Amino acid sequence: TARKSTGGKAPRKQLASY
Amino acid sequence: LGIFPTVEKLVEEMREQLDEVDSHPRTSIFEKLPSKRDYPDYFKVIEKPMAIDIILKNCKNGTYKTLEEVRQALQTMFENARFYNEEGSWVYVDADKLNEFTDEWFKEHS
Repeated sequence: TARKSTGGKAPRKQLASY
Repeated sequence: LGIFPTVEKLVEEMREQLDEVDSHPRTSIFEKLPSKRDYPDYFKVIEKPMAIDIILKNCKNGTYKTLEEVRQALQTMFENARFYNEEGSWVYVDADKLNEFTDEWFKEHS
């Protein structure tokens, strides 16, 4: 899959409560 | 130099695995750990951080002396990517594609 334009990661939403 | 020459060649082969659309090396995101500034929770969420630069350094400094250690470090690195990132995201896909490549590499070298 093409790299995200910023080069940034894709952190899962559920980790906000980890 | 221990296993460092063998690992340097493996990493070069990994870096030659490019995305079919934009040609980015699938190793790109794995070369170094995320910045704590950009991802403040990364080091809270990921218990055993790992990246390619760390793997190479550990083969140079004698921390990893066996391919088994390198295989476990790569497995952890890819598991960290799959745990942290959304399924189907570019990082997740690169982790899966590279992990399939390294699985075959280890088979051929075992």
